[PDB]
Amino acid sequence: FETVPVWRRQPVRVLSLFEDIKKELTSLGFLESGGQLKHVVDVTDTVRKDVEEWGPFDLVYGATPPLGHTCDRPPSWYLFQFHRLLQYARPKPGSPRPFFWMFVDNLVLNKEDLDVASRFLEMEPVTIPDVHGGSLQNAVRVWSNIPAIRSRHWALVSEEELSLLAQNKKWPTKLVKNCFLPLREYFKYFS
Amino acid sequence: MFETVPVWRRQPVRVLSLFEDIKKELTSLGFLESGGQLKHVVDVTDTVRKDVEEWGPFDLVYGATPPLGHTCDRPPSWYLFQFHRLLQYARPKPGSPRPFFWMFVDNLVLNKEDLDVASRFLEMEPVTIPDVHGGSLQNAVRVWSNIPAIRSRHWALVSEEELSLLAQNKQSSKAKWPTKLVKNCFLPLREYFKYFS
Amino acid sequence: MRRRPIRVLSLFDGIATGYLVLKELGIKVGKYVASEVCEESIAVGTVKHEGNIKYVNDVRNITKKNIEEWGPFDLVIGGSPCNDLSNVNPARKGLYEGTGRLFFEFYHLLNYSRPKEGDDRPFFWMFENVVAMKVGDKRDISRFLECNPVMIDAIKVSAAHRARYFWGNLPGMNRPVIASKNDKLELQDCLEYNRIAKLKKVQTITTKSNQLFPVVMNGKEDVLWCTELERIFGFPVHYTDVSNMGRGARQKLLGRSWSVPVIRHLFAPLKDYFACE
Amino acid sequence: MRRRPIRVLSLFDGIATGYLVLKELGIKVGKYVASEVCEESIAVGTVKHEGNIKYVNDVRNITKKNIEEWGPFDLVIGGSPCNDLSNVNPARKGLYEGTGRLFFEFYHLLNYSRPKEGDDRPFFWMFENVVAMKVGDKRDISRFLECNPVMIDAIKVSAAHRARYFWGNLPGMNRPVIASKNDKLELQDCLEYNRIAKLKKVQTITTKSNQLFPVVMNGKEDVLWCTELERIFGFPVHYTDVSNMGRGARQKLLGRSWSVPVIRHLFAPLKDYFACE
Ligand SMILES: Nc1ncnc2c1ncn2[C@@H]1O[C@H](CSCC[C@H](N)C(=O)O)[C@@H](O)[C@H]1O
Ligand SMILES: Nc1ncnc2c1ncn2[C@@H]1O[C@H](CSCC[C@H](N)C(=O)O)[C@@H](O)[C@H]1O
Repeated sequence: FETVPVWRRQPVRVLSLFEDIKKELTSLGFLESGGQLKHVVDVTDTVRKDVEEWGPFDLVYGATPPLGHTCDRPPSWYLFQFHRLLQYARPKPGSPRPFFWMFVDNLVLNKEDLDVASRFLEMEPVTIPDVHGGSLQNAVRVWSNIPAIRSRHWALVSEEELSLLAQNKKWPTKLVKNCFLPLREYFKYFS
Repeated sequence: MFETVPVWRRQPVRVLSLFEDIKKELTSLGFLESGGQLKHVVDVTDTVRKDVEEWGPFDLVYGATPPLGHTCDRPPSWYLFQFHRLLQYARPKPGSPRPFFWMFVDNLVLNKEDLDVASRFLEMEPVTIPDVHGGSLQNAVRVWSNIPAIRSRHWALVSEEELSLLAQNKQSSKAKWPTKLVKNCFLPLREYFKYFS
Repeated sequence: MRRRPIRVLSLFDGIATGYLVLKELGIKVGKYVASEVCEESIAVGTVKHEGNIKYVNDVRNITKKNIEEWGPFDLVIGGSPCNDLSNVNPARKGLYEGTGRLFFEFYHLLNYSRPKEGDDRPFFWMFENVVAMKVGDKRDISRFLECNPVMIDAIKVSAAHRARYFWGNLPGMNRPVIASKNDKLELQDCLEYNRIAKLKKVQTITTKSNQLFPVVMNGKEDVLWCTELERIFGFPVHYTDVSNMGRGARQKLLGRSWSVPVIRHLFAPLKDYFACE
Repeated sequence: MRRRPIRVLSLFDGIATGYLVLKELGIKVGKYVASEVCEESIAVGTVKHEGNIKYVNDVRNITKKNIEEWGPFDLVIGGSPCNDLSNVNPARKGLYEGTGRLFFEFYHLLNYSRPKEGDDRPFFWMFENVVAMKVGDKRDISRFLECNPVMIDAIKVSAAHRARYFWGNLPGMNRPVIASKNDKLELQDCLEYNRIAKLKKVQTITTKSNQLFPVVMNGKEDVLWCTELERIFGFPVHYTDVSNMGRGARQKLLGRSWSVPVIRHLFAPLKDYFACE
């Protein structure tokens, strides 16, 4: 998707699954105050027509509950449902257009759940840590095709240090908000 | 059964005695005379049907296992099986019926399982002939034979336990064949053959 | 507009029930790629069909590149494991963990194998599982496959109960099942010599062994024999007399298989789409 | 005379090889009386031949009256147990104790069934046992049967060693054995798909489990499957797939079997005396 000139950039149309990143996207100038966001939490009864009738989406965001919140679901439910609804929203091959998707895990997915998430999203996850004082306080794993997200990786963080964090323990939206910034070359900035 | 044979043409017995020899006994009741009308052989492993015809014809086939105590070369059933084989070699062919008798004796040498084999191959169950003195059991033999009065001589009073223990102590002692017990069994035959006085 | 040999992708293939039915229908099989990991189940399909099946091991090591190189595929069939979806199991783990989540591998590879846009070549597919699943999982599967199943009980053409849901787009999937008379519809038809059936339909068979003594031979109870089980499921006799397998292994394989007269019904309309004899 | 169906007395019948050969030759069987006590061996004979065999139990409970009314018999066959006659069994008990003494039951019942000397009807018999017996046992058996055996090895008509002595009076017992085009003389001809034989004749097969691993499949070595064992012995495939029998039970029955191609060589000249089709 080669970039868009500043004149013809339109407001982004986003589908936030499970968790709501409306407020985070406002503070980056992706949405204007007052609605281009559809946020659903229980997608159990969502069919392709519902995703189609809700206006064409440019960004499909999904994330599992925070690490502390004792979960409604099995962790794989948020991955499988995201994958299904993501297919419903992506443009038909006849009309290519800017389309992005992001799935984020806050160390809720089990070790076995990780391999199937990477096979269904066809990408190895990105480790976005929260480290202060030389010790790792929090982290998230995200899968997405947003242009600049893989170099955000921290190879210093390892799986043991991640699961050790998971056993010791709100959604740290602060770790994922900066990853949307490569998208302002495609959609309108609201000042 | 066979028929009365009158005294005028009663002829000498022709006896085939296997394993054990009963000439000294049979001669003492007037079935033989000092001179051989009795063929004696103990190793029948290589004797075949024509050998029995060459030595024959025979009027009585006798066989008996080694005496109690005397540990045999052969397995006890060997004397039963071989006795059955050669007995068939000597039988009159059914077209020419004539007085023909046979007898097999066990001196408590065959074990329990060999007894059913013996009783099956000889088509009768054995006769217990004991040797009791002072009211106690000193020895005994088991008899299979077609000789007419052979059954009646059975001692129903002797048990199988009384017999099996008898075999225990006398082989533990480790005694030659007590031919007095079977000697009277041949007497119903002098009405078929010659008597030598 | 010319008939060519059919190209099949069979996930969770088991004892090659899919390949057996297609050949029995006289359909030419060009390619039969089977994903299966149970060693004795693969020995059956190897010997009984003499190396015509391309086995490719675990369904979770099949890539998008795997589908496009092995393909194109005209028919994608599958029956993902049932022990973690069925009311039989107190330790049932549901559709989302255990072996129940293996369904999503079928859904994943089905979208991979489905033809591109603009291409409208014939593309058929079918997914089977048990009826005895919580209503939440049955509808979740219908949500991913984007269609509702038809229920076909083998009792109508087999000598046993076997109610199973069938998702797919096969022609005439909803048409009524009517059994041939070569089908053995009551248990007495499948027994060996001098064995009497207590029932005319035996209760659904699973991987493990009243109605577990459904035969009386010489006036006494007895279990079913392997050959008798094979006829209940519609397989050829001794179809599973493979590689020293005993009663336990053979009942494990046939206990989780498809009843082939049901598959023969479902697959039969495909003869008018591919090269045949 | 006019040729009539054959009436057989089979002692130590096993898996009814005798009945199989006579029916395979096209000979009519009026009566087939089998003495056999292993219920698994009886199971295969009962259903593979659909109740045409009249099974009797212990050979030692057959009385002279039994022979008179069950008969008359035209053919008396038998292969008595061998574990107490074989040389490389260290605990062998000889011809006179253990199972070896069961031979005399054959010799006993043979003369019972033998016709009278006034009767001159055709009457054939055959006794089989192992070549690996002490010369004293082989001698005594010939003394009781009043004849010497012929040695026929299954290696000439099958894919395995099996030297066995054959006493009897069957027509042409001494004529030379020649294999048929339908006989499978090499081990590779008896294997399933994708299986390579290292040997071309395997060593004498017994009841017990690199001659234990004589086939290689996909580079790895493997044992033989019972379907392959049944071919080696010349039996129909799946002849022992009866009564949920597994690897061990099927090998036990076949391990003590007759090599049926050798038996059909012996039984073939019998067509001339009995009715065929
Ligand atoms: N991870 C996996 N990858 C491929 N196959 C698997 C698998 N896990 C289980 N299986 C196989 O999937 C099968 C499901 S039972 C379905 C059997 C088949 N429909 C038939 O008719 O025979 C089982 O045989 C099992 O061995
Ligand atoms: N006491 C007895 N009465 C009858 N059969 C017996 C027996 N003891 C053993 N047997 C049987 O005799 C057989 C000897 S092996 C002979 C097998 C047979 N000839 C075949 O071709 O298959 C064994 O199968 C054993 O089961």
